[PDB]
Amino acid sequence: QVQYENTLKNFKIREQQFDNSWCAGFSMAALLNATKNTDTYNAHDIMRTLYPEVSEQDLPNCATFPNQMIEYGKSQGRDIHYQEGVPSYNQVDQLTKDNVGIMILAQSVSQNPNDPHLGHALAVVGNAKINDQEKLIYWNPWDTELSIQDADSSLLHLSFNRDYNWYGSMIGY
Amino acid sequence: MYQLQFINLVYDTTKLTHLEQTNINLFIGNWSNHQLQKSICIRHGDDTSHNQYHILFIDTAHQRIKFSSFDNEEIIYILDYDDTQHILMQTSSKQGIGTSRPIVYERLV
Ligand SMILES: [Cl-]
Ligand SMILES: [Cl-]
Ligand SMILES: [Cl-]
Repeated sequence: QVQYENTLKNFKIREQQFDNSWCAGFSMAALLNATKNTDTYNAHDIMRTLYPEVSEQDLPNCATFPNQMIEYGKSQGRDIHYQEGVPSYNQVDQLTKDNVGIMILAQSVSQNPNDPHLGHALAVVGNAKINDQEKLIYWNPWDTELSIQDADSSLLHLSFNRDYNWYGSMIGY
Repeated sequence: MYQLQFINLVYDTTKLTHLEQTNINLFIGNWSNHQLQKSICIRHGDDTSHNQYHILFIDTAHQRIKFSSFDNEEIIYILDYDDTQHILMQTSSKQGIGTSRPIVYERLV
């Protein structure tokens, strides 16, 4: 049972990530649609904006770099900054009440040095107290629903039984 | 009509443990996804095959293999075993942050 829930005002899941590497476009689009109170951002268009030269055929395989996350943000009137680690429960609480969007940067949990890391971006939605414990609420673009994270943990248990480490965030959307 | 992707995995069984070979073999066969209208044909090819992919990692603990094609070394394919009639295929960009949803493929016959 939920004792307290604090989410971004106008956040709504509107599209879902399938066979492309556009998780940062999905996350930025959802955060910007939330803070700007619109439905006019979408993953495809953002990735197209980031990769003007790339053929339609090859666009699905384009991924996103940190500098693009910050510069795209700037073009939309947002001052984005990187923060290492997981944000605290109180920091998320303030940012969410202040209508400021947080993008999660996550990396797959690697078995040994030869096992390549996979990168994935997600959107923070807010925070909650559930059964007396502090939680962060997040949206994985692979999914059509929200997820719950122990605020004291950087280990994300994503759908399809995939674990990722939340290593840092881009704050300011 | 569906789109068909051939995946000719090139590797030398003499160099793999029995468990590594068992894991790769989980994925060999023909598989389909109705939503994408796309099918994949996974075989153990050889050095004169077309559509060659090489193995990057075999994860016996999680029943998962990662591999990539010489045609585009910037995309990593990740296959995960789901059950007897299904596998999951995911792609991830080698540079930058971006990894697809695992896509479910069901065994063709
Ligand atoms: Cl790596
Ligand atoms: Cl052995
Ligand atoms: Cl051939």
